[PDB]
Amino acid sequence: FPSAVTIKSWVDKMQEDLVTLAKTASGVHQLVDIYEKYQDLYTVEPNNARQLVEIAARDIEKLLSNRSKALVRLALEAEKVQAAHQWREDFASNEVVYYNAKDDLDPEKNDSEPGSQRIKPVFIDDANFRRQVSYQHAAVHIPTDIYEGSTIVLNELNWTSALDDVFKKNREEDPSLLWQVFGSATGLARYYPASPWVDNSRTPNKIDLYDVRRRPWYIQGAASPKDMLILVDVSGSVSGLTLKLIRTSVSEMLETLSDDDFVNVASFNSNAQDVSCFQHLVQANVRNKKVLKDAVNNITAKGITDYKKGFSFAFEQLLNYNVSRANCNKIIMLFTDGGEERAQEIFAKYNKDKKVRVFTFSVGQHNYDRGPIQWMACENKGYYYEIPSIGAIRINTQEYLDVLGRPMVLAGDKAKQVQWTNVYLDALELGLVITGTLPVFNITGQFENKTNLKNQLILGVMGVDVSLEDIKRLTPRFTLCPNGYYFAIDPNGYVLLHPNLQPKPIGVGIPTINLRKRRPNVQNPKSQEPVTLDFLDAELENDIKVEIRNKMIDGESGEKTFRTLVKSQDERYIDKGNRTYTWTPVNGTDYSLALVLPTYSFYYIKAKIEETITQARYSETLKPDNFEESGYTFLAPRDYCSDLKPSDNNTEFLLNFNEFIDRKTPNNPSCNTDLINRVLLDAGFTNELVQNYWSKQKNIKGVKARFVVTDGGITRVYPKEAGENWQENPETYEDSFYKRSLDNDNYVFTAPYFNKSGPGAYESGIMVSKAVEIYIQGKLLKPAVVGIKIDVNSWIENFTKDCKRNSDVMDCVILDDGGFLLMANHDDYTNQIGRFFGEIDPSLMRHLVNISVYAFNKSYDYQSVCEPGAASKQSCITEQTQYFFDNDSKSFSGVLDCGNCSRIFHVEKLMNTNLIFIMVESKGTCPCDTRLLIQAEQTSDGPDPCDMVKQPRYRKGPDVCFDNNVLEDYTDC
Amino acid sequence: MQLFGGRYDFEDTEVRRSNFDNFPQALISVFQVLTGEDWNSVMYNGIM
Repeated sequence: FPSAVTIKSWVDKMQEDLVTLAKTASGVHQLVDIYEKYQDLYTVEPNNARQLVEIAARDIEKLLSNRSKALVRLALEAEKVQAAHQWREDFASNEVVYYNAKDDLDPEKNDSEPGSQRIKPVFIDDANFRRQVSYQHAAVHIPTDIYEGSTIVLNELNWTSALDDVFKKNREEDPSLLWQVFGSATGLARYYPASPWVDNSRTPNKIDLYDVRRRPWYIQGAASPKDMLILVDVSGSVSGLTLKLIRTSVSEMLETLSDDDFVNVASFNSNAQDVSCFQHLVQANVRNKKVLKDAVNNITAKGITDYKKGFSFAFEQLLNYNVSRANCNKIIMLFTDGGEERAQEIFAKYNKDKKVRVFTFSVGQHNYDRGPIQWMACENKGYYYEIPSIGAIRINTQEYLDVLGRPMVLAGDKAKQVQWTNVYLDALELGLVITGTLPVFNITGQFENKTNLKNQLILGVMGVDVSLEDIKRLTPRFTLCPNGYYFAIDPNGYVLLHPNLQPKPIGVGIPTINLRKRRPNVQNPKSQEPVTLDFLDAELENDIKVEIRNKMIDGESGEKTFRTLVKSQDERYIDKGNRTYTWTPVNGTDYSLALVLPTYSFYYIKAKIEETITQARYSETLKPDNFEESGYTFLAPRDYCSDLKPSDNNTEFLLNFNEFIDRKTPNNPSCNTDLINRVLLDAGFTNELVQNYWSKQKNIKGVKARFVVTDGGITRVYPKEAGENWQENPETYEDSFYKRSLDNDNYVFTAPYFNKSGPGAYESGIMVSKAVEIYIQGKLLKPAVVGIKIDVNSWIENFTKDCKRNSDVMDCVILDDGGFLLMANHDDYTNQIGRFFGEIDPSLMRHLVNISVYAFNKSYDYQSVCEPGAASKQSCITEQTQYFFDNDSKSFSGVLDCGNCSRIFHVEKLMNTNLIFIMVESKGTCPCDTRLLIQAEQTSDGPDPCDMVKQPRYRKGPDVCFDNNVLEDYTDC
Repeated sequence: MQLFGGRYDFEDTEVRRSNFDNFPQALISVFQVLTGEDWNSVMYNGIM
């Protein structure tokens, strides 16, 4: 076995070959030179990380204030118009003309139902709604199992006909409004602009199970947060059908709880106890609700009924105040069938002052006594509901809100405040939207003040949607680096804006579906959960990021510069970079906006090519017929100008960009001149690099291709024949290698993929990148990244010439920081290249992790798609893993033992690159095996939820909430 | 009423009116079994 000095010499030779090749044949220093030789075509403007956050916060506050003024008008008009309704009862001659959505739109239907008349719309196509839209009237959606022509809905269709004027006026004022919707307390929804519903009743093969009274925005605008305590009766009498109904009823009741409500499901049968591993009130988010649902479905009925112990348990759990609670609406929902004890003494001793409402549900069909349950409901400011079938479950477990809104309507104009909801997916297929809600009160004699009979309930809830694209256009991110961004969080932890929040719904637990018990065409329903991705689950958690989080939740300004390890775009690597967070509150609403700007990103290049000659000349260097002179050229599909639309068929986009710069000169008084000037400038620079330097040496020893990516969007590969082997995204802000090589200060080797269907191994070659670093006025700048694609075979040759090929005494392999194979010495390893080293040689990799040359950081990706097990895809959590160098040492030697044998190894890290070379005794000599140590997404289930409520994260609930009014009635049950 | 009283704790939703829950219903079910009408449906419920 060689000594340390000869191994170090081998490594020095290899590194002096690799660095010299990837430095000369790429053009780092040449581009650095030409980026300063001109130094007049552009200027260096600072990035004041404080002012950007304040400007973006003011613009977001202005947008939300506009969307609030668009709401108060609708509220005023709705109250005024319904105040003067006449309550007709015969619509045979005074028909209601309206456009019922989700109906067959053939021009031959002629429905003519008994009482009303449909409208046929024109339905032009539009943008800002990737669908067909008619701005002339307002559509209407009525739940499928509600008659469209009953008297209770024919009036809500007649008096809401005066909203369309305010809809039209709101949109005429701010032309950029999305859906405006009025969802009334009778299911009837009325939105504008009209659009055919995404799901007709039976025109597709699926049905439409939608109901406005269960949406997040409605439930949040119709009542203040609550502390619910579901209380199941699991005694022997509830066995059979009524228990099957109680399970579904609890599971549909939990579905009406936002993230600001707290819930716990106790049970009682001669002995009261909790039903899961929670023991107190939890926060009723996605995972907690999921655990409670999965724990309810396991209960069985046996024993004697005792209401006193159950109600003692409930009132005790509602008197904790050690845990974090919403602490607004203490209520309890008793799910039973009927007994003989009304338990007057417990109510007398626990809530003698009527502080905790008691809603009582009598489920199933039976011949028991529903007297005491009705009495409990009537006495404790509650209500009594009867659920005799699966049909009556949706409309009964959602009506208790009409009782929690009494102390809100009895408050007046102090209860009308806009209230934005969580991030969810629009029902009309518009992506991720937030909705602002504002209730609407019933006033039918506010003058005479004598009604107060139906005037204890609200009419409905108004709403206007704000898409998360309108917000991402107020935080423009095309003057930062690929590593700086904006992000804004709730006063609940959850994120509202992040480069890591995606349109898929967040998952909970491993998915499991049973095909053997699924009819073919029955339309098993879907979900209505919001996309609630916490802040500390979209990044890697430090002990400093928790400080920043809990510090900007409660509306504080400030900044902090620290040293955190960031994760790469492709979740395979992990960097170690400096960052400077700089947060602030959005003064109007309750959001906090921050901005992650790395060092080296406090200055940017502003293009100043005012001469039209240079602009034109540079613009002549992007036509597809000129590639043979300047190499294959791409272009980031940004919003350069409101005419040309991003295509993703990048050659077509380049054609359209060329043909648009052709017609109108770059003066562009109605167009984004900054991005276009920057793109022309960097195109000129890259073309000067290709012409002056790359074009001298047409081919080199092993360089399969040399690429240049830059900000602005231009990315050029020299050999056009090689351009067809460039799988990377054309936008230079999602190129993983770009960001990585920006963070590091040395040539970054990017391992290829393994066994992915696409030619990368011997058709593209190993990848190498390095960031251009210039100094204009003593200030750092990283405006471009240049690279190389080394060919694998010539590298094998250069590598071998006692590491002889296909040897049987030792193996000599090369990895990068991340543990991926790049150059082997057996021709059985180096045919599977780019594969995880610990997946072929497990024991040695495990020892390398053990002696602390590598280090990992497991995480969770709460938005993934997996294939379910039996116990096309489903939402799932996938545990990830990423390895990286931690120690700064250069050489690690030693010996690993695994029984009856021992192997020797020596590893050495190359200088100014992220490669490691390890030489070890072959596996053919030592029979060894521990386990495949795989680095890949694993469909996971954790973390354990009921070992996390014991120590929850910080949270600032809503300080304003309405309950316990004195002039209430509660004479109903 | 002793044997099948309250033992129709079936988890499904089919209605079984001829059960033995209380005394009048037991009398009705016994009369129905006596007159020999549909008595083979009151036996399968008692079996399952």
